[PDB]
Amino acid sequence: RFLKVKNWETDVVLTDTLHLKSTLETGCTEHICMGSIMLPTKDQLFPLAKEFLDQYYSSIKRFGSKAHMDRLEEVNKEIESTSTYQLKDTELIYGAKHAWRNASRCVGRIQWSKLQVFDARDCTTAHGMFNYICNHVKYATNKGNLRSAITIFPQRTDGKHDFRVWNSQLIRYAGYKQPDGSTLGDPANVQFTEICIQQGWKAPRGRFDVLPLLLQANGNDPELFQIPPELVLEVPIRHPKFDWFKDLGLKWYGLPAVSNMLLEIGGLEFSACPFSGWYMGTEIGVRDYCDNSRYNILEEVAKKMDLDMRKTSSLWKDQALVEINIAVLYSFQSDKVTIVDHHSATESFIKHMENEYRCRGGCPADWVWIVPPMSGSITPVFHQEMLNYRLTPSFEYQPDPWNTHVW
Amino acid sequence: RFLKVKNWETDVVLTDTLHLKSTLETGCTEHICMGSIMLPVRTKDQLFPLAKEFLDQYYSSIKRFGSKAHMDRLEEVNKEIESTSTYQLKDTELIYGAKHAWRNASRCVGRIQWSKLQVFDARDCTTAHGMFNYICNHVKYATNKGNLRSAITIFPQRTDGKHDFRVWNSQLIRYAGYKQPDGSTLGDPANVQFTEICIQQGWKAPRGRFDVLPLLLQANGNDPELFQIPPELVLEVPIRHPKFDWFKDLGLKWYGLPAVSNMLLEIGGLEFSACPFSGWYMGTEIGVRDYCDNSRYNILEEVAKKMDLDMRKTSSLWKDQALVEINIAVLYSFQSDKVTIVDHHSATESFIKHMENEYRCRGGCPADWVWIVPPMSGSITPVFHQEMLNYRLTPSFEYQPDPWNTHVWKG
Ligand code: HEM
Ligand code: HEM
Ligand SMILES: Clc1cccc(CCCNCCc2ccnc(-n3ccnc3)n2)c1
Ligand SMILES: Clc1cccc(CCCNCCc2ccnc(-n3ccnc3)n2)c1
Ligand SMILES: C[C@H](O)[C@H](O)[C@H]1CNc2nc(N)[nH]c(=O)c2N1
Ligand SMILES: C[C@H](O)[C@H](O)[C@H]1CNc2nc(N)[nH]c(=O)c2N1
Ligand SMILES: [Zn+2]
Repeated sequence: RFLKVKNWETDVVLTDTLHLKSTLETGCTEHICMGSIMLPTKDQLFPLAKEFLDQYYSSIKRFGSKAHMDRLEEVNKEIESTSTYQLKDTELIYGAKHAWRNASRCVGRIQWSKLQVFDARDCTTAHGMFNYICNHVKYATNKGNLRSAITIFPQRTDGKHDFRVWNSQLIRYAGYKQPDGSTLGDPANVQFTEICIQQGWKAPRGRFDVLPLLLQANGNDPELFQIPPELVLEVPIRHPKFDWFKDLGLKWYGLPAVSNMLLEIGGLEFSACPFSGWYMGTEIGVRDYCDNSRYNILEEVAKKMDLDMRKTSSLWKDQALVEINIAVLYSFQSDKVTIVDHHSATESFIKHMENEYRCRGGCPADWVWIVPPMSGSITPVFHQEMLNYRLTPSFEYQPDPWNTHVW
Repeated sequence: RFLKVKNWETDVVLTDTLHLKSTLETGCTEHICMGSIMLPVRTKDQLFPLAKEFLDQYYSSIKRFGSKAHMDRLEEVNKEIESTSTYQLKDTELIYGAKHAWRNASRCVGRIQWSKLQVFDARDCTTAHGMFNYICNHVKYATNKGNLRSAITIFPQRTDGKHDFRVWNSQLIRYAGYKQPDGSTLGDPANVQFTEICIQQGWKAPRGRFDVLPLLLQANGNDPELFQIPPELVLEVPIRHPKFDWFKDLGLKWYGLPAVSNMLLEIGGLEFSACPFSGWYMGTEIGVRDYCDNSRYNILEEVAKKMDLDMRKTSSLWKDQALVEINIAVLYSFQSDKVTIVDHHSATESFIKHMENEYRCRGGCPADWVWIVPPMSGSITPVFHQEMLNYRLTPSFEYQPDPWNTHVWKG
């Protein structure tokens, strides 16, 4: 019940007590582990609020104080009256920072307390949502010197008036299925690229077409909006060794911004809460570029490197993979856009783990996601045992809006 | 209940029913997942149900469930248990048992091969010298001049736990490790403690970088004894790189036979604490873990130096770059010398097919994603994209404490 996690490269043992505050369920049982599975009322509300406010007030060293008790009563009064309640700006910022802190799949959490929270709860329309998003995009990009940020639209009321950003990321490339049977652009977005067109988008059918924003306010039908190109910073991908690499016509966007997730704070649900940080190199080079169901460019690059692709045992796929990722990091660094390599990031995460064990008694972490999709065992986190569990406040997944939207 | 796993690269969805037959525990709960934790004497009371459950499986597999042969055997085992407090497995049951424990090894990527396992019955063994003889025959059969064959040798089961057979080596063939006075390590750092024991037990160490450890064998609860595996039985491969001619000059070699000797085989409640088994290597075992782990030979630096890599910033990915070449050299060398080896693409791809087959014919395939995914180039192998369920079936291979911590020394 007081658990220990061992790093097998350094012999460091940390003790975990934080897990004994976990409330939500993992998907696992004593008989079966689901660690690699991607997704395993008024009375409901107040204990949730209470748990949150207790944490908040303990974090500011006024646990059980006047203000604490006062606030507890105040919220309690509001819930009974209004069937919900509103967070104070202080609570909102704290909630959001702690949702990031608790996100067991994010490797970048050492930065957690340096989050810029944009309070967009006064927003009422999609145009409004568009304005708030552009401001977020411009602020976070910061001419290439990325700053972490989140923008928080109004909380769910009766699930009929939900704010949603339909895009999965604020900035993604389009996906077109060809008569050819092949697929142009990003295949992860083929369906989303479709719905953009069904609602009205004038697709230019290219390889790297920046998708439009598709914003839903107050439960209404969603609306399309083109992000000003001058706000979308992009990096052309070249290789500091292969002059031919540029001829591949590869580029990527600099701002990684998750927009499809649900932020839960003290029982309240924020269904539109786009957040952004900066890329770990492998996210683009390994996953976006090399996944079979994505841009899948390994064959092209290997062909261009003139490798023996006759045999898996030549490790040509591995060879190309490295070069590509060298290029990605190179291109971002040369255009002065923030990016972190998988070595630096994981190293920082181990440090963050030590801090969290020390100042908080633990750090929930999902090894399957923290370990980079290349060179796993030459990063420190490979040899680091982790305990995975769900704390609140949290970022949760939520259904794609098209499957739910009452048109 | 039915459970679904999804491959996100192919959208193939599989349904697991097999997990219902799982009794042992995972270490996880509804509130915590211990999926990355490496490591989260038995009365007649608990033994016969275990025996029944095993024999029931056995008889089902041979399509004789409920037969007279089946019922008579259950009867025989029950009577033998209460009379003698234990029981003996038939040769057929032992073979079936050993294969199925490999089959259920959720951390093993090579299980497509599970049904082709040479089982050597060493239950008539009584002494360490007898253990050495058996182990030699294993090494020679499995090696087969480089055309490797999977094999397991099974020494007598545990009785009261005071008479255990144990192989003290973690692997039948491994290299010595020596801590120097200056704090550096010569040879394999993972074998420092074990090398020290051997030296203490009387081993005369050449003190080199690749000294094949002697065998330290414990029979019937007695103190362990040292034996040197005949060198001519130890197949080794010099590591060279197909383009880099300076690579040979690193002075690297490895052995061809990968053989786990410190695990415990459970079959029908019986405990076989000495059960060394061998397969063949997936390249990354040597190339990535053996050579490049910081706590192992750790050759990434010297290799990268000689590659003239920009080692000044980690964002040059010099480490990743060296890692690949080293793994290229390992596979190259083994194939050149015609010793069996498999690359991680080939091996993971076969495992996906094996897994799909197991769901269709068996209703499941327990699998530990944290272990199954190779330690380099994870997402360009198909297992990375494969959802897996992990649970514990018997028969099984289990960890057991190192015998130097538990042994009661005679003297
Ligand atoms: C600032 C530098 C950051 C870095 C280097 C970073 C890194 C990562 C990486 C590599 C992933 C894996 C994504 C994938 O493979 O799909 C991830 C996921 C995640 N990150 Fe971050 N992140 C950063 C900032 C943030 C911020 C600002 C937030 C929220 C405030 C956040 C919350 C999350 C969450 C909730 C996930 C899980 C996403 C999912 O489950 O699909 N991260 N992060
Ligand atoms: C024939 C080719 C085989 C291949 C390519 C293979 C592959 C692997 C690999 C890569 C591992 C991970 C080892 C590590 O990273 O520490 C492993 C683990 C394991 N294998 Fe195999 N294996 C083979 C044969 C066998 C055989 C014959 C058996 C048993 C009869 C077996 C049983 C196991 C077990 C029990 C583990 C877990 C080891 C542990 O937890 O330390 N494998 N296998
Ligand atoms: Cl459950 C499940 C099943 C299929 C696909 C999936 C997508 C996971 C994508 N995760 C978001 C990736 C992403 C993209 C841009 N930026 C970030 N990002 C930014 C800061 N932190 C993370 N993260 C989930
Ligand atoms: Cl639980 C835990 C914690 C720290 C170290 C540890 C040792 C893992 C060793 N795994 C076996 C490695 C190995 C070596 C040679 N051969 C094989 N092998 C042969 C057939 N299948 C696997 N496997 C366990
Ligand atoms: C099946 C498996 O759970 C799936 O492929 C996971 C593996 N680990 C991951 N890790 C990260 N960081 N991102 C991912 O999308 C995934 N996908
Ligand atoms: C802490 C972590 O679980 C540990 O380092 C695991 C990770 N995955 C592994 N996978 C394999 N094949 N072998 C290992 O030793 C490990 N080590
Ligand atoms: Zn689990």
